[PDB]
Formats: sequence, structure tokens, C-alpha cells
Amino acid sequence: MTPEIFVELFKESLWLVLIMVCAIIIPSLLIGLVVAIFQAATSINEQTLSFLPRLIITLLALMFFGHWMTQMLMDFFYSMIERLPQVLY
Amino acid sequence: MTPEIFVELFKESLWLVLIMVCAIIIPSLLIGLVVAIFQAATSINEQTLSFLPRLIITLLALMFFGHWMTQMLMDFFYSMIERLPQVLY
Amino acid sequence: MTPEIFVELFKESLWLVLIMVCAIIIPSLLIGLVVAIFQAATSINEQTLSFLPRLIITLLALMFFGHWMTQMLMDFFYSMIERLPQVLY
Amino acid sequence: MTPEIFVELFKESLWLVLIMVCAIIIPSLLIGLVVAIFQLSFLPRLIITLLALMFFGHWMTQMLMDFFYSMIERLPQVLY
Amino acid sequence: TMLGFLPAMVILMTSFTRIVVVMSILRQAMGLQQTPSNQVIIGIALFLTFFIMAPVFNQINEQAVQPYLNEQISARQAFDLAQEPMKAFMLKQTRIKDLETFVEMSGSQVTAPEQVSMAVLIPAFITSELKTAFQIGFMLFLPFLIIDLVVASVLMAMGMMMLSPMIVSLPFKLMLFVLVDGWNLILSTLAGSFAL
Amino acid sequence: MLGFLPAMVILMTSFTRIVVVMSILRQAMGLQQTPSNQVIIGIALFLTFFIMAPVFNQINEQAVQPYLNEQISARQAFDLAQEPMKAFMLKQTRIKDLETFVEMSGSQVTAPEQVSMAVLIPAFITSELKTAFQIGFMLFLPFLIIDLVVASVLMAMGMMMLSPMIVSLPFKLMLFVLVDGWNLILSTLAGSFAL
Amino acid sequence: TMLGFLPAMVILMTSFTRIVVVMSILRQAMGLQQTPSNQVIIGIALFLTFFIMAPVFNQINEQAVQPYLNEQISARQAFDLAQEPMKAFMLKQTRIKDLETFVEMSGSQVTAPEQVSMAVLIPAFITSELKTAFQIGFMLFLPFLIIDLVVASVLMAMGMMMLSPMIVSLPFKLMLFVLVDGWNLILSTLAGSFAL
Amino acid sequence: LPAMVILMTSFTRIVVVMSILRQAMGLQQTPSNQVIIGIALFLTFFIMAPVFNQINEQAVQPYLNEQISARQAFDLAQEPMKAFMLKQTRIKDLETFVEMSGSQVTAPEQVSMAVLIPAFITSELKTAFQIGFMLFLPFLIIDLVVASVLMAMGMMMLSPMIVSLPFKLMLFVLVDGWNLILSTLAGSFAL
Amino acid sequence: VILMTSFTRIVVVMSILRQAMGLQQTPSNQVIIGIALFLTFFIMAPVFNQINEQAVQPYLNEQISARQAFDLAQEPMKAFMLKQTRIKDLETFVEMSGSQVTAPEQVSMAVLIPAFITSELKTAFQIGFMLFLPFLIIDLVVASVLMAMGMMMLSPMIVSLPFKLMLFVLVDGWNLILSTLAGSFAL
Amino acid sequence: VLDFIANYFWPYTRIAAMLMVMTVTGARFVPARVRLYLGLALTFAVMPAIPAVPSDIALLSLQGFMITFEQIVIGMAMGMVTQFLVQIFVMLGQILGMQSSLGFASMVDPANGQNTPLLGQMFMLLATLFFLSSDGHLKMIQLVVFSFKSLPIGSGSLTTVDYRELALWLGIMFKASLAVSLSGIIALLTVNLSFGVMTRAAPQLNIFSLGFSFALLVGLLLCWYILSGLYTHYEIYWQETEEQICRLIRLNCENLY
Repeated sequence: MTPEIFVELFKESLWLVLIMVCAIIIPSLLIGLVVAIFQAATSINEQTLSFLPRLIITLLALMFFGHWMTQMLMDFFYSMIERLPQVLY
Repeated sequence: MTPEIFVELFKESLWLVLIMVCAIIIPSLLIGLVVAIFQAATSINEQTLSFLPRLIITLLALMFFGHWMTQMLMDFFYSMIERLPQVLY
Repeated sequence: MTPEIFVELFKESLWLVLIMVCAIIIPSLLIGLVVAIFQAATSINEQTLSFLPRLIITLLALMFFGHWMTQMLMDFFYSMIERLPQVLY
Repeated sequence: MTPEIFVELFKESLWLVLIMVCAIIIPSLLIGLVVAIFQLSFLPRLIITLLALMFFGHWMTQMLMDFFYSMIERLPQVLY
Repeated sequence: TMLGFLPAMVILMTSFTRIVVVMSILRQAMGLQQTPSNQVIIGIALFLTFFIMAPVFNQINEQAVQPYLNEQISARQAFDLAQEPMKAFMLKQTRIKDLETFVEMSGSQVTAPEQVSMAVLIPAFITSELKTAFQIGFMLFLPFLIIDLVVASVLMAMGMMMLSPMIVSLPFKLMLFVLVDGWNLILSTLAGSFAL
Repeated sequence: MLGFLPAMVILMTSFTRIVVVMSILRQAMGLQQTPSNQVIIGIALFLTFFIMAPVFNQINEQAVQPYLNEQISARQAFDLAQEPMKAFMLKQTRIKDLETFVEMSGSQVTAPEQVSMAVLIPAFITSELKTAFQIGFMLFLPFLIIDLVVASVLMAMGMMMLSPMIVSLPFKLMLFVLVDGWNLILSTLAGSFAL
Repeated sequence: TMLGFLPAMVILMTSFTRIVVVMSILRQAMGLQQTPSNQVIIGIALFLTFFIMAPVFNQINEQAVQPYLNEQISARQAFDLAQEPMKAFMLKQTRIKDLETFVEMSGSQVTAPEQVSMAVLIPAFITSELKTAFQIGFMLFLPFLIIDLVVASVLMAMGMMMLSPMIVSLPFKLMLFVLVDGWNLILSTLAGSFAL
Repeated sequence: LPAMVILMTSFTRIVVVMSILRQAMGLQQTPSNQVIIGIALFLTFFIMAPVFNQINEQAVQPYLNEQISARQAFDLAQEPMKAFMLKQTRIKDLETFVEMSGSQVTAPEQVSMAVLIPAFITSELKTAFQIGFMLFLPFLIIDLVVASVLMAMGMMMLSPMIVSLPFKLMLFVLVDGWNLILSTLAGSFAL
Repeated sequence: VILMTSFTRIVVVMSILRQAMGLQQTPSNQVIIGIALFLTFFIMAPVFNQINEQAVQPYLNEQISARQAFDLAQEPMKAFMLKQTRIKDLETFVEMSGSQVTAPEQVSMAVLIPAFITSELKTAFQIGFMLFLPFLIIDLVVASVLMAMGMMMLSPMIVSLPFKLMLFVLVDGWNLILSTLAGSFAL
Repeated sequence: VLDFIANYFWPYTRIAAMLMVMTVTGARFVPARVRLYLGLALTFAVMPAIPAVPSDIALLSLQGFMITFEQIVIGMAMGMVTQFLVQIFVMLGQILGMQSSLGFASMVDPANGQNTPLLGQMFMLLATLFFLSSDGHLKMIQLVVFSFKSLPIGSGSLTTVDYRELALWLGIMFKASLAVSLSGIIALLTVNLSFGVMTRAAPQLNIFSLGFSFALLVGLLLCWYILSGLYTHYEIYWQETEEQICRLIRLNCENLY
């Protein structure tokens, strides 16, 4: 019911978002990096070569982090529902 | 209804997406890569050279893998409904 | 209505795409190839040199093959309508 | 209404695109050719493109306005 | 309560929802934000239906409505007579394969299909329509997609990676659709798909 | 009260589940309101009369037949109609939602058949919509599989533009008709009930 | 029960559709996505249709509304009075091949296209208006597509690959639009298409 | 015109929370505004049951056995509905509307119903737009996550307001959603 | 009636600007309609003054009949619009309605309005071209700087939008264009 | 009998017209019956603080329609400012999104294309909460109350100089959205230049090699950072949008809330 408690409540959600997006992307980031390095090593200049492995790694990570992410977000939604009465008053 | 039956039901579709995509694309990646190897062996620096050869295979495979793909996805959609009553309750 | 009439009818559209695309594009590949060979023999490291003659070719082909292409695609649409009633029932 | 009146009407638009783009790019083409014969080559390649723009702009817009007007003219015969 | 849902049922008992879905799949197929009006779609479909169901409306008005001018009966004839012609109509379009499920799950298994309850045929008629509508769609859709694939490919061939191949490819689709007489063939096939 | 009775009485049925499911499907196909609201609220309205046939017949025999012959009405007939509705809905709600609402209402129950309608319904709707979303997600995924593969083959060739939501419509329609679509779907939506 | 459908008939009865369709194709042609321009399209086409049907609307007024002072009549030769001039008008803008592929579907053959059933001309009138409109659209579209191709091509040629040739083509699309005096010709051409 | 009475209740809050939810996950014109009006008209009968009981078993039936002035029934029923609101309205809203009324700042449980109504509805709207937006926020986490993951591999075009709707529904049902959302709205009323 | 006003031109200029920024639908078309509706009163105010003076007060002072007052009300509106329409464009439509007139003042309402709207759209585009000019210039110059660097991880539109903003507000932005939409209607 | 509605129509119209636009009530999520019965109830409450409407002005007469419009104008005007308020943050959101490359479909294609109002849709929640946490709507209603005593019924309306100042607000919105987001914008741009350096190192790295990864990350991170002290700027701009409404209904500011 305070302005600061709302902004705190939202920075929480943004932190959740950011950690999720890093968890998912950083594998894609590293795999794109290494495939680009392999490109520049032999001067193989191709644009969408690096779309197969990056997509593959993103799918594999979605398989991998499938449970931790949903558990995190569900915990967050639970905490949200816990905070409602104090928001009423 | 469980946080586990919906994670596994998820992993199924993710695995389908993975296998479909790789089956379609690996020929395209391979032909593009050999085109780039030929470019390097010929000092050729072209950007959209490896498009047509890559779309040729990306299409030929989609006709060669047509029935297998539509059968696999169809069978999946079928299994998405046999378990429908078990999950509704 | 059968899984094979819709996959073979689909092969037909994909075949159309393939033949139209290769008709329009192969000359562009030829001009791009010879331009890159020209650069390499002349030790010319230019990127968008090729685009002008290559665009010339693909815009010439759109007028060389125009009537044939719009005839092919029209006939295809016609065969689609013709075979529709044998698929509806 | 006939396929051929639509195919030719399209071929002419393509001819326009071709003759228009070349008038613009050929100077960049030639300057790039010479500078590469010497060999950076983009900022000059932009200068000369702007120069060709300011040079041939009146003729380009005139040609396109002519094409628009002719398009308008051959319309009622195609409608019916 | 039977005031705001009548427009959604009096149309659906008819062979109306097919042309709607067909023309609405086309309306997106053109690579083109709607541009007939939604009202245009509904109106061309409304008139196509008043045109197709003429054997049935000519029987509704003739056997039930005009007999209900002298009225000849206290509102009982039309409630019971208007049902058989529509049932005989839909039953020619309802697949038997789709009806088999809708009867065995209703329980009242009748040998004579025309003796099925109206509330069992209608839901069998709808699930049979949308299947036909989607078939006709996937038939009519493919050419407009061949154009788009070939256009996007030829564009990518020069490196024109950003040209948004949905502006440049609209003239080609509209050209093709004009060449083939378009609607004349289309709105005859839908008129011809209602084998009655 | 007339401004709500249409929405009040339609909710006692399984209308909402069919509505939400067909809506999720309509958006799964990516179709921008192609079967308009007057299409979906019509089809899901018909499937109600198809499903609620037993309940409706018992209503007519035990309420409308007594109302046309005027045995007793508007006091006893309304109550007699209240019964089979509870019989139907009560067989479809989960236990957990019902105990939740009955502990919330403060009035304690010993026989689940003996919840008042005003506490029965609000537990039915929550146990219906939850099933509706479960079904919807369970029907959705196969379509999503179609989108993400299409939306990846394009980028594999370089075609950043050309929204898959235009090139992946034919695949989805072919799939949907090959699996017979509205046959299997509308049967499970009709077989899910205990009625 | 017709509070939703009726609003769609009035625009189909008149030739409101063609202007909307062509100008909405043109709106996408400019690459200009505006719900504001989308809304004002209705206003433009609406007042154009006012100006166009001023002869027919004024004649219908003189035949019905001015007599509707004493009104002399009720709904028998008053409705069928107004039914006539609209049928005369639409008939001059439809094709004949379109109308004959429809009357054959109706089966109600008439020796006189003037004595044609209203419920088959309008379904033939719309397939004709849409075809004429798509023709006009493919006519008007080409110069803008040429602008787009030239723009993307020079951008790609100079090397600016990643730049989107859709945010920069719009100023030149407006230049070419105004240099041709814009709507003044276009609407004129549209008014030329409805040659009575 | 009578629909103010139902809107004097805890009706406008549930309507708003459900409307924020329907729009939280992609869905537009999914279950029609008529449907959510229905769900709210039911949750209100479930919540306000003690109030309607105070009304019925204390003023309604004795009015069918009238032995009283008809307006006395409203007078004795004007009080419990009042007492219900006074447990919900904020203090700031009440004092500010006492100011705005021009009447002197008098003790609570004493101000007329006419000042109570809008002070009640504005407090309800405040509570509702907060509850919903804190239930909204999670369903937006998923949207941002999936849109970012898309943009990661790219594809630039797959409208993330549908490719996320499966995740939204799965995650809304994994918490059972309604047995938490429709319950807390019933537990958010001490009366 | 809102079309008889200038709002038609105003909102089109608004949306032209919106898309120029590269920030699509960011000013919330509801808000755009609001601001454009408010300008219309800042533009039409002198006109509405005369509209009130001519018959409104006299009609309320019972100095003119109903239909006569209504006919008088359109006059200053016609005069105002006649200074915005173009000669050729008004000519096309007055001919296309057939019934020619000697004085443009004597042209009918329902036939001046259409020629008015197209004449307004044309000049609106004439304005909007000027509006796109600086923004397109900025996009081009930033893209060219990037290409001289040639880094390609730039996507000059997304890196150019901040420059579009820091160079719209830095030049006082809306105040200048507003002044043009005020000076554009030299009544 | 008791045709009272004729006595208080104008104040109700001003109230509800202010309401149909105000960022909380006149938004969506609230069916029109709610807002209508809210406005109609407010009048009964402020019935004391409303001067007698000028009699002799029948509603079913031109004289009445002129003033009724002359109040709808004021009502729309009061709310549209608050709309500008929340749209400041909406623009903050859409700038920081389209800079993160999150919203990208409409930046490459301003046409129909595809829009992603996600971050903007979130920041609108903030601005609709800040306007609610600090009870904006109460102050906004009190201003309408005072309006019946500063811009009374039948005595004038906004003047021409008022509209012009009001239509300047679009410039104010762009100025505010930059004053708030400058820190994050500059940082994101510097990081994009770091990208450009690392890519000039080798021309292999393209939009489909490491496309937008660091862009998405830093765009979200600096957005979370801006979130930290965001209430302060909202407080400042609330003062401007409050004095501005004070300018319309003159009201002699610096006297009360």
C-alpha cells in the first residue's frame, strides 16, 4: 500500500525475469560465440550457419531448466498471493 | 495436474521440435558448410551465394521427410488426448 | 481427407516453389559466381560489387520467364480447384 | 483482364526499377572499381551516390510521374 | 434470455459458417490485413446463404410461415414442420463417420439417421462443416503461399534481408487472384461444395 | 436482474468449458477472430443442449411438466429444478475446491450432497475453468510444435521477415484435418463429463 | 434479431465497398499503418459514395420519400418501388459473365437481366466489385512497389544492409504521392470507374 | 437502476479482478464480459451471504408479515449494509469525502449512506487494481521471459502473445489459480 | 462535424510524426486523438467566435428563425474552408457533381466538404514530408557512421531512436511543429 | 414525479466525463455501468458542494446543448492530463524495450508488422499504481469538486490560451521520458558501442550469431535499475500535472491538497 513496496515488489519480478533469461540465453550466447570463433578461424563467412546450434542449445536448456524455472516462478506467485492481505490494509 | 506431468508433457513437445528441426536443417547446414569450404578453396567471398543450394535441400528434405513428419506429429497429437482424461482428474 | 492426398498435394506446392525459385535464381548465382571470380583474378576485395550485376540478372529473368511462371501458377491453382471435390468427399 | 496485359504491365514496372536503380548505382560501381584497382571505399561511395541523387532526381521523379499517369490512363480499358 | 443468442443460432443451423471461415482464411491468405470489412465478409456470406438455402427457405415460408398468415393452428405447425427439411438438408453434408460418434455418445441409438434428435444432428453438422471448411481453405491457400515463399527467397537471393516480403508480394497475389477470375471460381466452388 | 439471468443460467452448465476451450483453439490457429463470437458462442451453446440433454429432460418432466399442468410452481417447482442441477454439477467438481468453498462459507457440511446452491456453484465454476485450461494446454501444444519448427526453418534460410503466422497456417490446417480435428476434440469435450 | 446484420446490408447494396477496398490497399501500399487512417478511410469512401449515389438516392427520394408526405401506400408498392432503381444501378457496374455463373447456380433463369432476382445480382455484384477493386489496386500499387525496390536496392548497394528499407521509403512514398497530386487523381479515377 | 444495490456490494471488485485476469494472459474477448459478470454475480452471492441473511431473517420476512412501515425495512436494512462497507472503506477515503461533502468531520458509523457509497467504491477500486496488478505481474514475467528467449534465437516475428499462452495457462493451473484467486477474494472480506 | 473541423489534418500529422520517431503506437492513439482534439479548438477558436456572434446570440435573443439561423451558421464555415481548398481540386469535384456554379461561395455543403477533405489530406502530406525529413536525415547519418565503422551489431534503427528523441526535444520539438499547424491555417 | 435529474444533470456530466478518461476509472477492465453508476453516485455526495446550476436553461434546448458540450470539454480536459502522466511512463517502457531489441518487429516495419507492448504494459501498471498508492484519484475528484466553484456552470470555460498550453503537453511528455531515462539510455548506447568495437574486431559476428543477447540483457538490467528510484520523478511530474489542472480551474493554488 506504499509506493516503495510496489517498486520493491516489481524489482523482485524483474530480477526473476533477468535470472531466467540469463539461464536460458547464456548457453546460447556461449555457443554462438564459439561457432563465430570457428567461423573467423577459417574465414568461413556465413550468416545463418550459427542458427542451428544456438537453437539446439536453447531447446536443450529448456529441457534442462524446465523444473527449476517453474518451481521458482510458482514460489514467486505464492509469495505474491501471501502479500495480498497487507495490500488490502 | 501435477508439476511433474506438465513438465514431462512439455519435454515431449520440446523433443519433437528438436528432432523435427534438426532433421530439416542439418542437410541445409551441411550443404552451406561445403559451399563455404568451396568458397575458401576458391578464394570466393560471396554472401548470398549459398542461399539457393541451401534452400534446394531445405525443400527437398521437406518432401522426402513429408510423410514421416506428418505421421510423427499426428501420432503425438493422438497421445495428447489419450492422457486427457487421466489429467483432467 | 487421407494423410497421403494432403502430403502429395503438398509435394506439388513444394515442387512449384522449387522450380520457380531455381528458374528465377540460378542465373543470379551464375552472375554472382563469375563476378566473384573476376574479383579474385583481379585481387579485388569488394563486397557489394556483385549486387548490381546480380540484380540486373534477376530483374531480366522476371521479364524473360514472366508469362511462363504466371501460367504455371495459374494452371496449378486451376488443378487445385479441379481436384477439390475429390478431396471434400 | 487478360493475363498478357497484366504480364506486360508488370514487365514495364520491372524495366523502370532496373533503369532507375542502375542510373543511381553505376557511378558508385565505377568509383569502387577504380579505387579497388588502386587498393575506405564506402564514404566516397556514399558521396557519389548522393551526387547522382541530386543530379538525376528531377528526371527520376519525372519518369515515375509519367509512369503513374500512364498507369492511370490504361485503367478504364482494363476495367472494361 | 432467448434474445441475444438467436443471431448466433439461426445462422448456425444453416450452411453459413462454411463460407465465413473460407473467406476469412483467404482474407488472411492475401498477406493482407483484412480489407474487406468484417461486415463485407458477413454480408457476402449472408447473401450466399440466402442464395444457397433457397430450397429450404422456400419450404420454410411455404409450409410454415405463409400457412401461419391465416395461421391455421396455434403456433404448433411451424415448430414441428420446419425441422424435417433442415434435417434432410444438413444430413447430406454431415459425414457418417462424424455422426457415429455423436450418436453413440448421446445413447439414443437409432437405425434411421433421419430419426436422430435435432440437437444431436446439429452438433454433428457443425463438426462436419468446419472440417470441410478447413479442407477448402488448405486447397485455396497453397497458391498464395507459393508466391510468398518464392518472393521471400528471390528477395533473400540479393541479400535484401529487411525488405519485409509482405509489401512487395501483395501485388503478385492480387494479380494471380485477378487472372483466375478469383471469386467467380471460389464462390462457385463453395456454392458447388454444398452438394444438395 | 434480467440483465444478468442469461449469464446466470448459462453458467450452471458446462457452457464455459467449451467456450474457453474453443477460444484457446481459435487463438492457437493464430486466426484473428475468424470464427467470430457469434460463431463460438453458438457452437458451444449447441454442445450444451447436446450434453445437458439428461438434465434438461429431467427438468422438463419434473419442473416444466408440473408447470404446464400447474401442480405447484414458483415455490416447489423451482426447488425441484434446483435438485438435478446439483446432481449434475456435484459429480464434476473436484473434492478439494468444494471443501475449500464450504469451509470459506462458514456453514459446515457433513454430506457433500447437502451444500447449498449458492455455495455449490462458486465451487463448480472454479473446478470447471481449471479443467478448461488443462484441456486447452493439452490441445495447444501440438499446434505450438508446428509454429516453432516453421518459425525456425525460416530463420535457418535467412528469411527474418515473412511472419510464420502466415506461412504456418497451412501446416496447422493440414494437421488439424488429418487428425480429424473437430471430431476428436469435440468428443473429448463431450466425454469429459460424468453425466 | 437483425440489429447486427442489417448494418452490413446498406453498404453492400450501394457501391461503398470498392472505394474502401482500394483505399485500404493503398493505405498498406504507402506502408502507412494507421488506425487513424484506417478510420478516416471510412469517412472518405462514405462521402464519395454519397456523391456517387446522389443521382440514385435523389431519384429514390423523389419516388418514395417525397410521396411519403401523404405516403399513399404501405410496404407493398412502396418497398418494391425502391427495389427498382438500386437494381438498375448495380446492373451497370457488374460483369455479365459473373451474373450468368450465378443465375445458373440459382437455376431461376430469366430472359431479361433486368428481371433478375435481387438475391442473385448482389452475390454477383460483390464478386464483381471486389474484382474491379483488386484490378484498380494492382494498378495503383506498382509505383510504390517500385519506390520500395529502388530504395532497398540502393541501400543494399551502398552497403547499409541492416538499415530497414521500410522506415526510409516512406518519405519518398509521400513525395511521389503528392507530386502526382495524390487523392485528386485517385478519387477522380475512382469516380471514372463508375461510368453510368 | 436497481443495479446500484449489487454494485454497493463486493461486486465491482471481483468484476475488475477477473477483467484484469482475462487480459493478463493473451486472452481478449475470451469468456465474454457477460461470462465474467456471471462469475462475479455468483462469487458475490457466496460472499455477501451473511449480509443478505441479516437482511432476510431480520427485515424481509417481518415485512412480509409487515406490522411495520415499509420504509422502516429499508431503515433497518440500511444499517447492516453500511456496517459491511465500513469494514472495507479506507480511512483516508472516508475523511476526504467527509471534507468534500462539506459536512463537518463527524464520527464514523454516523455518516449517511450517500457519502458511504462512492467512498466505498473508490476504496474497492483501489484494492482491486492493486490485487489484480499483483496477480497480473507474474503472468507478465512469463511474457517477458518468452519474448526474450525468442529474440535470443531471433525470429523477430513469432508473436510472443500466443507462443506464451500455453505457458501462461500451464502455470496458472499449476497453482490451481482459482482456488487461490477466487478464494483470497472471498477471504479479503472480514465482515 | 468533426470532419468539417481541421482535426482531420491534425491527427494525420500526429500519426505521421509518431511513425517518424520509430516509436509505433507509443503515444497511445487515444492520447493522440486527445491532443489533436484540443488543437482543433485552438485553431477553430476565432471561427467559433464568429459562429456564436452571427446567429447564436441573436437566435437566443430571438432575432432570426430556426432554419434561417441554421443556414446562416454554415456561412463562416464555408468561408473558412474556402481558403484551404485548392482551386484545381475543388474544380474537379464541382464538375464531377455536374452542377457548375459561378462562385465557390455558392457551392453546396455536401460537395465542398469532399473537395475540402482531399485538399486537407494533400496539404497534410505536404507537411508530413517535412516532418520525416529531419528524422530520415538522422537515421541515414547514423547508419552511415555505423557503416563507416562497419560494425553491423548496430541495427541503426534501435540505436538511432535515442538520437531521434534527444534531437527532437533538444530543438524544442513540439513547439515548432505546433507553430506550423497554427500558421498553416492562415484564415 | 420528482424530476430531480434535471436539476443536477450538468455536474454529473462534468464528473462522468472527467471519469471516462481518468487513468484508473476510465480505463478498461471496468465495464461502463460501473463508471456510470460511480459518476451518478458522486453527485449525490457532492450535492452540497455544487452551486445552483443556472436556471432557465432547459436541457432540451440549444442553449443547454452548448453548455453541456462546454462541460464535456472540461471533463475530457481534466482526465487527458492524467492520461499524459501515465503515458510518460508508457513511453519510458516502450523506449527501453525497443532499445533492448525486445520490441523489434515494429521498428523494422512501422507498417502493420507486429507490436510488442510488454514493458510498456508493465510500466503502465506502475503509473496506475503510483497514481493509486499516493491517492491521486482522490485529489483528482477533489479538483472536480472545487471546479464547481472556480469554473462554475454557465460561467465560461477554458479559454484559447488554455488549449494551446494543453496541446504542448506532448512536448512535455517527450521531455519527461528523456529526463527519466537518460541514464539508462546512455549506458545502453555505450554498451552497443562496445558491441560495435568487438564486432569490428571480426566481421563474422552478425545479427544471427549473437543477435540481441547482450542487448536484451542490458536493456532489462538498466530497466530494473531505473525502477529503483522511479517514484521521485513521478512525484515531480505529479506536481506539474496537478498545477496544470489548477491552471484550468484557476483555483488559486498553494492553499490545500
